[PDB]
Amino acid sequence: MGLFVHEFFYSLLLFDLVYREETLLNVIKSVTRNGRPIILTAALALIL
Amino acid sequence: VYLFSIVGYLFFKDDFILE
Repeated sequence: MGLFVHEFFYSLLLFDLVYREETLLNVIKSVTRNGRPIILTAALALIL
Repeated sequence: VYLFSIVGYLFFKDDFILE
């Protein structure tokens, strides 16, 4: 998506390079592991 | 946040005149 392909994206590559950073990955984790059925605890309020 | 600027901005130009 910049070979000859349109604008943007470049942004996407930046996002994943920073993801490849771990420590931020550790803090990122501070939101998925006990989160995989806790996206379901969102709809609690969305129903409440 | 920085991407979802664009994700809006592509399908929706800001369409802003006054606050």
